[PDB]
Amino acid sequence: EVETFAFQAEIAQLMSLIINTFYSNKEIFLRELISNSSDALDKIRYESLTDPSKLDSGKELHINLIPNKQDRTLTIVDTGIGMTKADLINNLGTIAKSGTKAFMEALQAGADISMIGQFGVGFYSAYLVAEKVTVITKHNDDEQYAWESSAGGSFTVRTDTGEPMGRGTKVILHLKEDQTEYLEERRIKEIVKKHSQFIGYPITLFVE
Amino acid sequence: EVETFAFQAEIAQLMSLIINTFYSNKEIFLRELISNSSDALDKIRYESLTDPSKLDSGKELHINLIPNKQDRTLTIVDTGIGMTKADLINNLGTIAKSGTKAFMEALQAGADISMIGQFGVGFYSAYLVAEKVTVITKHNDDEQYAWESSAGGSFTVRTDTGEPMGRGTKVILHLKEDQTEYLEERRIKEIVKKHSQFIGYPITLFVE
Ligand SMILES: Cc1ccccc1-n1c(-c2cc(C(=O)N(C)Cc3cccs3)c(O)cc2O)n[nH]c1=O
Ligand SMILES: Cc1ccccc1-n1c(-c2cc(C(=O)N(C)Cc3cccs3)c(O)cc2O)n[nH]c1=O
Repeated sequence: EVETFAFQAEIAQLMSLIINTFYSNKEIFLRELISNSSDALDKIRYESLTDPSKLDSGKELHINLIPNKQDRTLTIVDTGIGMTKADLINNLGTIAKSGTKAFMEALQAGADISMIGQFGVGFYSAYLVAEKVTVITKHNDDEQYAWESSAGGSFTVRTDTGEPMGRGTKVILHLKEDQTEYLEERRIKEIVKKHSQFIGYPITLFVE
Repeated sequence: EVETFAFQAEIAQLMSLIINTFYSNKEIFLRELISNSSDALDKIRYESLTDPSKLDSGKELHINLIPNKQDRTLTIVDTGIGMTKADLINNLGTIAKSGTKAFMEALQAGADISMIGQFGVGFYSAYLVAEKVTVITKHNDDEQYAWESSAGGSFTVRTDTGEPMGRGTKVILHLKEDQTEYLEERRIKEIVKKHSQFIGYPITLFVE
């Protein structure tokens, strides 16, 4: 059923830093998620060159941004390579530890939170706007998994008995009460135009 | 022996654009090569988590910058994942085609050559400073290969009968006559400090 894991100490520390530090420029989270989606789309596109059977789970390579004012969620959907259970746990992860240490060191040296992506830990910027993050993922070599964290030093991983998604990753941002601007059409459009204008995949902003 | 290949039409076009366009800010090439080295180092570091036998070919994860005023070359050495023969040909490549089209489209829309890396074709910025590029590569699943191009619409690939390198990629920039500043200690140091200050691997600048 539901497995509960402790984040590595440095990741828990980074997450607390992101939740507690005063930082108004919260919009940067979106560029980080779109960039990770783009990297996962590049990964499946690269593997499909030698083995074309990897596109059987889905041909379309895109990113959908889905605001839901009722549920107070902003969903980032991609049809990238997706993640295995091993990737959900082992990845972010030991690889994150190095980047986390270097980013926190840089912050003491006068650096800004907007430079988080340069340390491979850009995803954690989601906690600038979200009280909880749910990640639904599907990789060709594994089943559909659900990862979840409200930070607090832990995360959960469970098999997803929900609706199948073929292949890719869905990031569901359960927004904080005072961060509902990231559900507005004009606001999302402005951020995408400013930070994600040169992404090599269609980005569709859904409307309600 | 030596196999000669034609670049895809769009890549040949991009390379001619890089060689012929007037653009003074040529130093950007170094950030692009260091960034690709860093990505290949991340790749071997990630694969070594599940399979630790991948580090048998080399434990140290670093980048060396080697200027040679006699040969008029600047060498960028990394101990990253390296490339197979298939990667040297098939990669840069079909994946490059999309990024090339998007980058040339962006340039017409008022964009700058410094944004090349955002389209996954950053390596081609080497031709801002180099008349010829030699690439020596070693991946765990293949033999040692040598890739070479003076642009002009073609490249060569041959098995490398030279000195083995264990694992990684070596980029040898045969600099243009008027681009010898990229061999100076103070100049390389300045560029590394300005553009590559937050790379998560040691960068060693060799001296002569
Ligand atoms: C692993 C990764 C790192 C860097 C770029 C891409 C990937 N990546 C992804 C992917 C990851 C993230 C991401 O960072 N999430 C969800 C945070 C996580 C929580 C728990 C585990 S990871 C994302 O926002 C969208 C994505 O498409 N799919 N496949 C793949 O390789
Ligand atoms: C393929 C790639 C793309 C993006 C980042 C890393 C890689 N990469 C590399 C690698 C590539 C380049 C590079 O771009 N070169 C040499 C141009 C080329 C000419 C002919 C073929 S590629 C480099 O400067 C250093 C590197 O360590 N090794 N392993 C791996 O995956």
